[PDB]
Amino acid sequence: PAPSANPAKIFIRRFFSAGVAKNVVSYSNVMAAQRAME
Amino acid sequence: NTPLQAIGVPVALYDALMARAIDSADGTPNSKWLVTASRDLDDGQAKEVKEGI
Repeated sequence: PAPSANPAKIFIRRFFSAGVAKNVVSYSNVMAAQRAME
Repeated sequence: NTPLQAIGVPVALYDALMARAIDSADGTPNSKWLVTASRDLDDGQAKEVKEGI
């Protein structure tokens, strides 16, 4: 149980960085989702 | 969150076209037979042509 060791560590080494609180969706996507409601 | 949010344009299109419709209904002559005379026709007998037609 709880191996904790997943192969998803490829991205935190460089492609991402720890402790930054990145947003989950691009601002362009939010505005696209907004205008798609009218 | 209302359908009225996404219907502003076509209703504006609708009323604009109906405005065109009601406008051109009254304003376009409903007459036919645009008859025109020649340039020597003696008004006094040209009117006889009109009453004849």
